[PDB]
Amino acid sequence: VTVPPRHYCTVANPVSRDAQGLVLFDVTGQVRLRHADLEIRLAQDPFPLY
Amino acid sequence: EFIIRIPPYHYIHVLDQNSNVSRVEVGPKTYIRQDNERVLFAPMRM
Repeated sequence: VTVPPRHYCTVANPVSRDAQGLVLFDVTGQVRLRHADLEIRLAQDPFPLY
Repeated sequence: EFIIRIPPYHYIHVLDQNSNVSRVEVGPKTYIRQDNERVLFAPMRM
């Protein structure tokens, strides 16, 4: 999914990222999430849904 | 029945029948029970 300019979208359990925005991965190979949180995403490239 | 891999962010309880002791196991890991040990119910989200 991509969001166009002047638009936004909310995805529950946002991606936990490092200081450079690189997705942090768990020891067992899982993706580091932020449980029970919502994030606002503005116009950018078509990110994937983890 | 013997093989029980719980999904990520879940747990199960397996009873040690040789000690009457119950325990919980967490983490996205595959779990195999013993003959004496018996799981009580299927995984539900933690």
